Formats: sequence, structure tokens, C-alpha cells
Amino acid sequence: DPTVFHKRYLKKIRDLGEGHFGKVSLYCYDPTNDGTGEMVAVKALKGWKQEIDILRTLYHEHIIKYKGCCEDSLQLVMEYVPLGSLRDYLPRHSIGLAQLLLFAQQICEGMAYLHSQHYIHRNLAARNVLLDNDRLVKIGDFGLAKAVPEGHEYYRVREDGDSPVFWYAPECLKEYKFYYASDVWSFGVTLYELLTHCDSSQSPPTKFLELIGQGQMTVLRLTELLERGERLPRPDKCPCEVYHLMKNCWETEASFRPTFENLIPILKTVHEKY
Ligand SMILES: Cc1ccccc1-n1cc(-c2ccn(C)n2)c2[nH]nc(N)c2c1=O
Repeated sequence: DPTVFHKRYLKKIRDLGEGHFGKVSLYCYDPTNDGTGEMVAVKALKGWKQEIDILRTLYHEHIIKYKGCCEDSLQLVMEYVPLGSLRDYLPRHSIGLAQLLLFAQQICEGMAYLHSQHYIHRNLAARNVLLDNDRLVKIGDFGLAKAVPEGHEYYRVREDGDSPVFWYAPECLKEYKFYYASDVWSFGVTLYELLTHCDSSQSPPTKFLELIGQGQMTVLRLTELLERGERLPRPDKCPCEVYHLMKNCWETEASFRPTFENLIPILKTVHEKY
């Protein structure tokens, strides 16, 4: 059985990031001592194992590949995505706009599948969308991902620690209810990030805080500003056609947002424009 990795052949290289509930690091796995073995990403895990059992059930060219784990409180071993998050990639190479859209499209394709499998990612951001060799997109960090019980469209989570609250839809901040349609929202927020090339002095949190005037009175107020109808600016050089698409993902009422199913053909249509 290949999905069992032996702690005795994982020599580490460097840390990679902080994931949700786990630190992540690059490892070289050589169980045959042939002198090269294989390259993998390992997430040191702290119901805290849920990332594992979800990712294990998913097979898709835009979701990060589950390779197996590691035991002695345990450790997720994933396919290695060489180029890291777009959050770091974008602000450091200039990219075409058509290219920015083709990435958006790909995240929809993965997300559509995720949802078709009855999961919510709960964490979709430029941070957590990784690039491989051919510039193919892979959705990562399933730290917050959740099973949606069959029969229902949402799922209630009372947060313990940090939440990407600036990527979340009202229903989530307001009521702690996450629908499939909440991932669509976040996808909208991501799409903005893409088109701001993740410039940090353009990021969602810096923008939303300007709109107000920090503190723990923020989430109440941010709910109130999203609820009054205010949104992120139209990124510079971002076309109307696109900014509308985002705005649609940002419908206040979840039942009004488009689905990932629908987003796919619409994005192919628009990527084709340029
Ligand atoms: C998505 C995420 C969230 C949180 C923490 C780590 C990652 N993360 C980061 C990378 C990475 C960082 C730098 N580089 C060059 N690559 C990576 N590569 N391959 C993977 N599976 C993965 C990965 O999960």
C-alpha cells in the first residue's frame, strides 16, 4: 500500500507556509534509497483530521492530489505544487489578462467538482490556489473544508480562532451559515485578488477597512456595509463584463448568486474575448 509513507525516508527541505490547523513543509521521500526518490508536501496535523478524509475522497486536476499519510497527531502528505500560491506568484511576474481569466476558470472547474461531491471549501483565496508546471491551478488548504449533509444547502460553524472573514458572505459573518453559494462569493473575492495581481495595498482587507473608519466592532460593521450594498472597487484595467461577473457572485442573498456550474461556460466565453 503506497498511501503509507514511512517517517524514516522523509528527509525535509524547507517550510512552505502556515496552512489551517497545520504547518506545511517540502520533503524528499526516497523509500528505495535510489538517490532521488520523490518530492512531496507534508502538512503537520494537530475533529482535527477532517482535511485528510475529505481530500482522500477527491480526484481532480485542479484539486491538490492526496498522496497518503504518516503516523506515530498525524501527517497529511500531498502532491507538490512547485510554484506556490498565486498570492505570492502574481505580485512578482506580469501576467496577461486572458491568463488571469483562464486561472479563474480553472478554480471554477475544481470548485464545481468539489460542490458536486457535496463539500464546501470555506477558505477559497489567492493564498490557497497553487500553480504547477504548465500554469495549471490547484486548490489547496482544505483546513476549513466541510461535508454538507445530504438534504441541506448550508452548514453551521461557530469559529474558534481565525477566519478569512474578508472573503466571506454576510450569511457567514451574520449567522455562521456557509452554503455552497458562499464559496461562490469567496470565488468572487478571489477573482478580485487576481485582477489586483494581489497587490497588498489593494487587497480585500485594506479595502474593506478604509470603507469603515480596526477593532472587534469590525465584523458587525463589515456585515452592515456589505448589507447596505457596498463592494470592492473595480480593479484598474479590469473590464466591465468581468466586474459584473464578480458583482453577481457578490449578491447579498445567496440564492441569487450564480453557481460554479454556470460560471464555467461564462468564463470560457470571456477568456476568449482577449
Ligand atoms: C496552499 C498552502 C496553504 C498554506 C500553507 C502552504 C500551502 N502550500 C504552499 C506551497 C508552496 C509554498 C511555497 N512554494 C514554492 N510552494 C505548496 N506547494 N505544494 C503544495 N501542495 C503547497 C501548499 O499546500
